[PDB]
Amino acid sequence: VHLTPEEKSAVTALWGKVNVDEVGGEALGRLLVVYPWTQRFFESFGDLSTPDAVMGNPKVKAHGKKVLGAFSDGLAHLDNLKGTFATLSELHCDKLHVDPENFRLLGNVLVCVLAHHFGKEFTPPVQAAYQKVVAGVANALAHKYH
Amino acid sequence: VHLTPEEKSAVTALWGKVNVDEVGGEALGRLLVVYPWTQRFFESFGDLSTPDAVMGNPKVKAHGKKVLGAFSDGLAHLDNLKGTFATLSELHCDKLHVDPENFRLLGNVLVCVLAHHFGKEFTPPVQAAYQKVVAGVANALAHKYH
Amino acid sequence: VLSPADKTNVKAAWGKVGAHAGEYGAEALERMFLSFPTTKTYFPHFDLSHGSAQVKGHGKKVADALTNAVAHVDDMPNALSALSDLHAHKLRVDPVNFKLLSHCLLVTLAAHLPAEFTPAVHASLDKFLASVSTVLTSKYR
Amino acid sequence: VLSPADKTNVKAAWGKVGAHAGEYGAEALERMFLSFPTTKTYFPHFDLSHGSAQVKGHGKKVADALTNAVAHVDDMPNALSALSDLHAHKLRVDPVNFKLLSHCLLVTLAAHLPAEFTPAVHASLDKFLASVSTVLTSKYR
Ligand code: HEM
Ligand code: HEM
Ligand code: HEM
Ligand code: HEM
Ligand SMILES: O=P(O)(O)O[C@H]1[C@H](OP(=O)(O)O)[C@@H](OP(=O)(O)O)[C@H](OP(=O)(O)O)[C@@H](OP(=O)(O)O)[C@H]1OP(=O)(O)O
Repeated sequence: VHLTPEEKSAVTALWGKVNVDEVGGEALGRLLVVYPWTQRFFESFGDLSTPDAVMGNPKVKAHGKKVLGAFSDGLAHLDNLKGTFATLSELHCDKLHVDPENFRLLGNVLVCVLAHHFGKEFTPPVQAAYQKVVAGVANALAHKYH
Repeated sequence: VHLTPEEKSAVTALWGKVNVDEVGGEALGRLLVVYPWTQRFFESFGDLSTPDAVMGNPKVKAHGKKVLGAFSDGLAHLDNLKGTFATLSELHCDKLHVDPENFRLLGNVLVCVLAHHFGKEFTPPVQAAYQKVVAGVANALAHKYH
Repeated sequence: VLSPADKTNVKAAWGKVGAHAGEYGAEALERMFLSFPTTKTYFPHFDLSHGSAQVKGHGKKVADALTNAVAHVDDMPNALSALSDLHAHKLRVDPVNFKLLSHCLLVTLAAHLPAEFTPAVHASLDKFLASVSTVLTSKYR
Repeated sequence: VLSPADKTNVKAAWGKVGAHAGEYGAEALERMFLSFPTTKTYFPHFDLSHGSAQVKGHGKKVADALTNAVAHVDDMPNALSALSDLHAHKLRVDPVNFKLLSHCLLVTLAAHLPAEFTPAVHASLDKFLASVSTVLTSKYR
């Protein structure tokens, strides 16, 4: 991605301050809460009936950190999200049947979680760079769909 | 635009049969009739008050022909949409201020127009190839926006 | 909102569709699967091969539902509430997908009703499908 | 479809914005222009520069229409007809842009009302901006 270096530097720096555990559970929980139809893939997590039920859910929370974990590595390969997510791309496609529109929804949730977290520091320009990242990630993850 | 070769012959084969002049006036007039907010760019074209005012409007027809002619030339450079359309990209951005979403609408209208014209001949796989082409052209046109 | 003309346009084009509705439904779905392959993630359980009976069977179902919305053009929220419930709560199809099928249905009709598929009818039809899609996703959250 | 909780949720959130609403409006615009540069095609006559007086001016107007929608949660259509008219017949902003500006306002709120920007509140505001978007684009065709 057409991340500019001041852009790439901007991403990297905030990212470094991220508690993946927490940001990953928060991101996945908020997705399930704001866009309830995304719950369709997580029936097995249990109870998602309420925002508290969702936010509290340990596996939502454990799947949130694993998803952010994977995201976090892609940030090492910004250069190449595509080859960095190819296998995850096929997986999401061939085994999980996840519509890639979900990746977009998670991306935007993530940006809201980061602003929430970093307030002040998650400036328009830093948001612009992350927007480009989350869009890049969604595209690399959707790339192997067929 | 990464099209199978099988996808570009298909594209190329059909295209071979289009009357650009006429299809260009039809796709542009339909755009303005079906998505009337797109009339915002053509105040100077006169009367777009009704479907016949739009469709038979000689400036709509004349513009339709230049738009499709430009599209028509992109079809010869599938390999390099983005270079092919860069100066048009910048013009639409810097001078005309066209939101690139308009390029996507026109691409869909265009697909409906080819279907209307070719009927049965516009098969599902021929449509899938044109879907990639018009998406490729909208992306090339949106490429230099900033 | 659907104007009187829109409604006239839609009853007219849908009238002509007539007996073919199912076959157009099944073709609209194939078009969709082919042009927007991500829509296939919702039909992992279907035979999505050309001429798949699951597809032919599903196309009629979709075509019947649209015929029913046309039949109740003045009460679609209610005519389709069961299908809104279905899609909201069980299927959970992301909303963007409705636009993709709408578009492939418009293409299908264009491909089959050249004399009817005029600019004004095309305008009415798109507004109709957008209305049906809005109805189907109205209970999502 | 704004539930009772939603409305209470937005009234709350909106309630804490209070005199910073014009500020958050201008910030939300700024974020949109930087994150989604295509949105700038609607403001060629604006000085889109950082802390531009037009951008601040506009931020306020938009912030004031949201406040009004919040006050009239119950009767948006009405509360905002002038504004749907305006956007439908004069501005003619493409409807995809409403999603971008709504996102930028959610991001603006979260960044500033972290306590209050709860998963539930967040869900409520998203639905809220979505229906405002809907109202504003209802008369387009
Ligand atoms: C946005 C970036 C995403 C990344 C980097 C990502 C990454 C991952 C990873 C690393 C796994 C574990 C794969 C495995 O080891 O089996 C996984 C599994 C999974 N993901 Fe994604 N994912 C993303 C988004 C999403 C979204 C938005 C959804 C649906 C709302 C989703 C649905 C799933 C499901 C249902 C599984 C299987 C969970 C299980 O095994 O129970 N993913 N994902
Ligand atoms: C396939 C996509 C398109 C292509 C290849 C295309 C191509 C062209 C060309 C060749 C010109 C003339 C350039 C010049 O004057 O120097 C032009 C002008 C223009 N285009 Fe596009 N265009 C496309 C889509 C659109 C759409 C969808 C809209 C808005 C709905 C639009 C709005 C305009 C306007 C407003 C003008 C200037 C007309 C005038 O006052 O002379 N274009 N375009
Ligand atoms: C306005 C457009 C649509 C109409 C009228 C429609 C109508 C229907 C109908 C009548 C059914 C069968 C429910 C039953 O068993 O009675 C159904 C099921 C279903 N629909 Fe929709 N639908 C639409 C849009 C979509 C879209 C865009 C998608 C995904 C891309 C989708 C995915 C599904 C799936 C996966 C099922 C169940 C199929 C099965 O397991 O048999 N629908 N729909
Ligand atoms: C959240 C939804 C929105 C609200 C509440 C809103 C509200 C408003 C308000 C209050 C005005 C000033 C009207 C007056 O002069 O009295 C306005 C004008 C305007 N809006 Fe919207 N708007 C929204 C979405 C958008 C979007 C998404 C865009 C485009 C990216 C847009 C573009 C414009 C433009 C170009 C003007 C005219 C500005 C000028 O020339 O001064 N609006 N809107
Ligand atoms: O970032 P952009 O300049 O907008 O273009 C990138 C990509 O380039 P990279 O692989 O170098 O990031 C490709 O553009 P071209 O090389 O064809 O110009 C193309 O990706 P595909 O090869 O997968 O098509 C796609 O642009 P578009 O969709 O406009 O064709 C887009 O990739 P992303 O959207 O995944 O960033």
